[PDB]
Amino acid sequence: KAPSHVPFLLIGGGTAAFAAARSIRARDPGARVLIVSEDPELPYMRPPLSKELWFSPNVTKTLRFKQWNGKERSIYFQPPSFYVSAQDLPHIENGGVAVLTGKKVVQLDVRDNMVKLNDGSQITYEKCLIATGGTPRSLSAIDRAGAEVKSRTTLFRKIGDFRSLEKISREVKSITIIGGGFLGSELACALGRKARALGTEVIQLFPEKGNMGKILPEYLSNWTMEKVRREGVKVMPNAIVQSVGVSSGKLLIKLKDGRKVETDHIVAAVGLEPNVELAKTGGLEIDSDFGGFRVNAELQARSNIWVAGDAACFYDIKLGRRRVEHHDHAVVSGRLAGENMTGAAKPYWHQSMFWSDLGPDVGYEAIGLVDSSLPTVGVFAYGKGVIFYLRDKVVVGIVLWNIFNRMPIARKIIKDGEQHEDLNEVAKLFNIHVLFQ
Ligand SMILES: Cc1cc2nc3c(=O)[nH]c(=O)nc-3n(C[C@H](O)[C@H](O)[C@H](O)COP(=O)(O)OP(=O)(O)OC[C@H]3O[C@@H](n4cnc5c(N)ncnc54)[C@H](O)[C@@H]3O)c2cc1C
Ligand SMILES: Cc1cc(N)c2cccc(F)c2n1
Repeated sequence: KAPSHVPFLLIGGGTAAFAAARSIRARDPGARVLIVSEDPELPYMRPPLSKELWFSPNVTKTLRFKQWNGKERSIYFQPPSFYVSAQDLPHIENGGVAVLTGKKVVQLDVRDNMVKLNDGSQITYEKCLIATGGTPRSLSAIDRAGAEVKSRTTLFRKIGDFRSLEKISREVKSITIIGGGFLGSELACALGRKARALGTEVIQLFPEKGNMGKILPEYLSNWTMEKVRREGVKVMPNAIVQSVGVSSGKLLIKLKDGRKVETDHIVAAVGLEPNVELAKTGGLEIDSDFGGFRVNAELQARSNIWVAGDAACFYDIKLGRRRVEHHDHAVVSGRLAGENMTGAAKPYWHQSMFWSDLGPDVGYEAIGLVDSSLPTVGVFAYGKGVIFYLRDKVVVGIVLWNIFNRMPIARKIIKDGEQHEDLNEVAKLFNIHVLFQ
């Protein structure tokens, strides 16, 4: 199936790879692009897997969802008709984009511009993108628990995880989410909606004082925790898991503070590990501070190799070295890498945003360096507001709380890098007419 040579080779079949393929085809008409994906699915977007796909009846099979406005669409970036087969990729007139599903790149040879797949086949390339993303982390307490505890613990990232968990929500009476970040909180609201209708139980526990405490200031994290609780979720903050075992057919979670939680299924949402296995054979540098492949401002690692998406630790000329795990960042960085694979030599400049919805009622957007450890200034009108994240009297990140269609304004504030004497006047740019943390 796989051709022996391809001009553009993209490793990984996710958001960053698809955005690069589209970018290569737009900037280089007639380009021949091969995506190698270890997953069996064609490229698809992940945000709906914890949101819109849960707020729909045949959705598990169709994988179509209604945006909050009402317009329906598919989770796949393009229908299969958009792609061509890998075998025919060298011969089709005006080229195309092919995906080799079910195949993993296991070896990378930078000197000879060659990769080896898990089935032994070898592919040479002229330009290559590493877009391998990451794999969910698991808790040490779950790893040492046993095969039964591990078989009843879900690490949520893929279409298969959505389907297996959606079925579980219709079979068991109690599901426990471990993790207070974006993913855990969105799954809590999603599973909580399903549980109100079926009369089941949803628990969310995490070590922080409130949901997304590592990201939002304490007061807003606490407000968010109460919103999640009003969705029918039992939220247990300040919870550190000591051990997990099976007791009377149920899962028993023992916390360090002495509390105990009985449940039927566990969903672990405790972060991501960048997929950097190819750095060994490839001789590529990994970043010990942020993880991931270390690349420069143009997302380049070596002469004919770029890295994009969750796996790329890059140099932001304005904000410094970073690694970002956002859907839009994978789109922006994948697109940029694609342009640089066709001669652009452009640095990461356009700042990608992220968003989170805890239902169709609570939503927030964000841009830049967003970290609750940074000094923050929040101007609210509760209901809505804007939180500025500061570094040396300069706004380096913004969180928009239930304020939409104003991300271009936030993007400009980060870019301009002004020293603002009155942030209440800057908040007026977001139609907000003050808390510190
Ligand atoms: C459930 C969920 C909800 C999310 N919601 C949001 C949201 O609301 N807002 C937001 O901003 N972000 C959200 N994100 C984050 C966003 O989805 C990620 O930032 C984005 O998917 C990263 O794209 P990527 O291309 O870098 O990696 P991935 O999408 O992970 O793609 C990597 C692909 O490469 C494959 N691969 C890995 N190694 C190899 C190899 N050696 N050979 C072949 N293939 C390989 C992997 O199997 C995977 O198929 C969400 C993520 C998840 C999981
Ligand atoms: C930056 C970001 C924002 C989200 N809303 C999100 C939701 C689920 C899983 C994730 F990894 C997420 N990451």
